Amino acid sequence: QGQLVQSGATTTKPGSSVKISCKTSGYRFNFYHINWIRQTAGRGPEWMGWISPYSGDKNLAPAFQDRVNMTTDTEVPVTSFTSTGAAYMEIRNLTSDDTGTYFCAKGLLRDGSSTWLPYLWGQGTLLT
Amino acid sequence: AVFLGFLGAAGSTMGAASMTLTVQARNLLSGIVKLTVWGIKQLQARVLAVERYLRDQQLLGIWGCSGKLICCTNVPWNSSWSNRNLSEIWDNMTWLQWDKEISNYTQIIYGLLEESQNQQEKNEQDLLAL
Amino acid sequence: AVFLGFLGAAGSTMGAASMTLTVQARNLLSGIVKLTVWGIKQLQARVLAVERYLRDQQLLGIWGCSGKLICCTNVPWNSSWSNRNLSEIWDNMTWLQWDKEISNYTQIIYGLLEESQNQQEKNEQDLLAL
Amino acid sequence: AVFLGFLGAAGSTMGAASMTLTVQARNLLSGIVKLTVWGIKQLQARVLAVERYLRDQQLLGIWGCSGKLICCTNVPWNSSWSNRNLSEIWDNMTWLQWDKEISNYTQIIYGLLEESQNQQEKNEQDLLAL
Amino acid sequence: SQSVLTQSASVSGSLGQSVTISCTGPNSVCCSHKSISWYQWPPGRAPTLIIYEDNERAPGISPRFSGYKSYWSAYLTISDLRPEDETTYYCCSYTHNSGCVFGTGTKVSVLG
Ligand SMILES: *[C@@H]1O[C@H](CO)[C@@H](O[C@@H]2O[C@H](CO)[C@@H](O[C@@H]3O[C@H](CO[C@H]4O[C@H](CO)[C@@H](O)[C@H](O[C@H]5O[C@H](CO)[C@@H](O)[C@H](O)[C@@H]5O)[C@@H]4O)[C@@H](O)[C@H](O[C@H]4O[C@H](CO)[C@@H](O)[C@H](O)[C@@H]4O)[C@@H]3O)[C@H](O)[C@H]2NC(C)=O)[C@H](O)[C@H]1NC(C)=O
Ligand SMILES: *[C@@H]1O[C@H](CO)[C@@H](O)[C@H](O)[C@H]1NC(C)=O
Ligand SMILES: *[C@@H]1O[C@H](CO)[C@@H](O)[C@H](O)[C@H]1NC(C)=O
Ligand SMILES: *[C@@H]1O[C@H](CO)[C@@H](O)[C@H](O)[C@H]1NC(C)=O
Ligand SMILES: *[C@@H]1O[C@H](CO)[C@@H](O)[C@H](O)[C@H]1NC(C)=O
Ligand SMILES: *[C@@H]1O[C@H](CO)[C@@H](O)[C@H](O)[C@H]1NC(C)=O
Ligand SMILES: *[C@@H]1O[C@H](CO)[C@@H](O)[C@H](O)[C@H]1NC(C)=O
Repeated sequence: QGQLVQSGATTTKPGSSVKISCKTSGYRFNFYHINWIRQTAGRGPEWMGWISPYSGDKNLAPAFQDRVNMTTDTEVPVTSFTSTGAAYMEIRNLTSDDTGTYFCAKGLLRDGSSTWLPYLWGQGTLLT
Repeated sequence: AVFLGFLGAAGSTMGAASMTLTVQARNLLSGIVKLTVWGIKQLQARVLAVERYLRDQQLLGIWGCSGKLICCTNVPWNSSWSNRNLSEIWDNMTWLQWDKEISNYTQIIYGLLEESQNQQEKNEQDLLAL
Repeated sequence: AVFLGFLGAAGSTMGAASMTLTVQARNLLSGIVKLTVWGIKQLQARVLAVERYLRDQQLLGIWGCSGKLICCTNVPWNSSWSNRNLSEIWDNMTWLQWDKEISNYTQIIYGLLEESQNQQEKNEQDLLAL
Repeated sequence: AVFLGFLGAAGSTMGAASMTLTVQARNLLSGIVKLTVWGIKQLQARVLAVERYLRDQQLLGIWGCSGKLICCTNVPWNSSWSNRNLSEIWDNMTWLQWDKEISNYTQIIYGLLEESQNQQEKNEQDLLAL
Repeated sequence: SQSVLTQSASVSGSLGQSVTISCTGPNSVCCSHKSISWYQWPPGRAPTLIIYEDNERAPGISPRFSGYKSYWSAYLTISDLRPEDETTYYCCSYTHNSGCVFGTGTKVSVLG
């Protein structure tokens, strides 16, 4: 029930790396995973990987394990059930094939068989 | 299981905190161990302890839940109280978040549970009248 | 139904007053809301409230009626207690008129209910010994 | 039967003393009948009476034994607690002799009875989820 | 593209009618041993969780959208077509400790 604003649409050239942010609000940042999804011009959508703001644990697709740099800060608690966190995103070997819109995504539940499912999405960040 | 302790799951899901009820059921009354400052003030606190406890046992008794830690009843869940799904409750928000959303309707529910019990032992009263 | 209130059916029939028990079951313990006159006298009254209440719960517990508002037992109705018909009681005299006629035999009945419960869990003790 | 009285079978067998439980179940709370010596000291004793009593009712409630004088459970008898035969206990040693031999393991048993009840209403919670 | 989980290519519909989108793959990503989630996805913008765990809808999801999962393929039905339904729908197979295996996509037209 909160927003997940990201960075702007920074366009670079292949070989370099791009930093993408994801500032949360309106929900406990440490209670839900942060997924990262992109939709490039050449494929459809592809699941990159999520990370736990509580356990600090990572799990990402083998197609992005040796490229993605994925970190999170620590939430600045506003109330008992509200906080403000941040999720970061970086790639390694960049090409024009990775040109697409990128967004972060808050996990679905806190327990069960769909704990990390991307429920609350960001806004989108246009890459190269 | 993990012995989280007293109120250990206050920030955990309602499905995880519901499986550790006898932990907070013990320390709600603690126990046993004459005119001064703390002396009169201790006895005033010892009386208040059993009063708030007997109110929760009296309320549980008139609902047919006397002796239950998890108690199922007849009153159906009104959508006006909380039109939320079953999965977005027991595997999401905590018992602290739940009490704030139900703080309004919590008095209406307490009356629905009372007559739902009186119109159950009265039905069973006729069920054993033959 | 008509919410007559606390003791609303004190002058009504025993059949009508028996269907509104959870009304006087709540206000028997009321609730929650340091050295002066009323201060010591209030704490003396708060203790007496829970003592008379626990006596009625202790008596209900040793009868197998713990948690019941209407409780059926095994002790048969002795005609010496009240040789009145069932229709001339529940649709006639009130609970106040009833207590005066049973004031004598009310102590014998309280003992018959106790051993009728001990010779029931003892029978069930053998019933589950196999 | 013979009305031996309060604690009449304190030196008798555990099988004979187990059939007269409602005798010591009454006088554990006695009953009903302002600033002096005994006045403050009487109120201090009246509060302690209901506290020790509610602890034994709270412990009985979280075991599923709320309302029972003899209560059967699920926890199996560990031979490390007392590797004695059933006939050399109920028709031999008294309840006073029994408490000394079990004084050690009596705290472990009290925890086994609590989770044996929570993992019973939780199982029944799923048993009525359909 | 290299999506092992195929869908329904494309489909068409009309106002007041119901649609159906398929989603199946090999035994390595489908189906009885994996949950299926459906996502409404406008072109390169903010997506939306429609259904999670085969047939369970997300909070606030209209009662029009339904789900079904046989041993071979999972179906997403769109009962009572409303004009604001033209978008692209994707499915995803997953477990409790895995990741989303998205589908090929199905463009749905409501022109009527
Ligand atoms: C405080 O609040 C936080 C945030 O809500 C709670 O953290 C969340 O807890 C829930 C339930 O405990 C988690 O959901 C589960 O997720 C696991 C996925 O973990 C598996 O995969 C991980 C990545 O591959 C891996 O790290 C795990 O391996 C162990 O090692 C890590 C090392 O960091 C260790 O920290 C882990 O704890 C693991 O032990 C693991 O292999 C998923 O498997 C679960 O599904 C199972 O359980 C559910 C029932 O819970 C069942 O229905 C399924 O069928 C399946 O059997 C489950 O979905 C969630 O991921 C946590 N993180 C979030 C939400 O961000 C924390 O528990 C709270 N603590 C307290 C004390 O309140
Ligand atoms: C829900 O509660 C309202 C009062 O808040 C009542 O009028 C209505 O009949 C209830 N509906 C159900 C289905 O319980
Ligand atoms: C409870 O009532 C108050 C009245 O001021 C209202 O503001 C609040 O929204 C109500 N609670 C819910 C959950 O609607
Ligand atoms: C009725 O009570 C008397 C004692 O008052 C007793 O002697 C008699 O056996 C009882 N009869 C019945 C039928 O209960
Ligand atoms: C109860 O005992 C008294 C003894 O004086 C007697 O007068 C009275 O009639 C008895 N009650 C009934 C209902 O007989
Ligand atoms: C008996 O108790 C001991 C601990 O004192 C425990 O290790 C053992 O598993 C128990 N055995 C049985 C059969 O209960
Ligand atoms: C209980 O523990 C004490 C520890 O000093 C020990 O001496 C005693 O033998 C134990 N009780 C039994 C029955 O073994």
